[PDB]
Amino acid sequence: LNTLVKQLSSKFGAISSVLNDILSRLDPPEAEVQIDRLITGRLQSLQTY
Amino acid sequence: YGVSPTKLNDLCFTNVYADSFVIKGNEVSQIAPGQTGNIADYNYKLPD
Amino acid sequence: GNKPCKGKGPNCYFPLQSYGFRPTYGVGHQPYRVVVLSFELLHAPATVCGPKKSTNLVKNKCVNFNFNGLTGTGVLTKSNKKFLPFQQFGRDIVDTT
Amino acid sequence: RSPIEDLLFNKVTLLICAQKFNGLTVLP
Repeated sequence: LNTLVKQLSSKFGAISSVLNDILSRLDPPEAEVQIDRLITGRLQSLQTY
Repeated sequence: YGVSPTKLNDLCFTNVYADSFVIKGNEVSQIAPGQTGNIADYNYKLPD
Repeated sequence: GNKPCKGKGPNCYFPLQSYGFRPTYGVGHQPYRVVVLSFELLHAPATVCGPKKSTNLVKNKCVNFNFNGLTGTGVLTKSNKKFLPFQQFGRDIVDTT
Repeated sequence: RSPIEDLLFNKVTLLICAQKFNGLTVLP
């Protein structure tokens, strides 16, 4: 459980690990590109768990 | 580069610096991250 | 060059070099005035903010909060944590505010 | 509980549980 919670704070190749910071800095066409890396990383961590 | 231009008046920043100089028009395309040239590598280079 | 040219002359050159700046001079080589401005954006509380109101502090309620650009959603209470006078914001294990 | 069951209960040591607030729950 600690590994699963701690894995939530990594970037996976994005500008930041905080999602609200990504939405409040970029326009939506680049925001979706930044979000997709986080989505793939968090899906991978959930499936391994 | 890192921020959208429209979403600039609603953020709070830590360290803001401003750099003023005068260049020529062929070297306006030079001022960018990851660039070379005698005004980039020998005068003023932006990090990537 | 390999020769030690002490004093301006052959193969030894002044570093500075000023170009000609004329109003009718060629297009593309024309003078241009440039200001480049650089930031440092982080999720921590910051120093220079934008112009917004300061509302009021509401406790023991589910609200959206924004302290110095540090945004979030939750319930704000009063805690007996001994912050040192430089220490701004706390953070527990596995990096949550 | 028996005394032996109390040693078994006390010997096994079961802020960390305040950080499951990212969508995870523990069922009884």
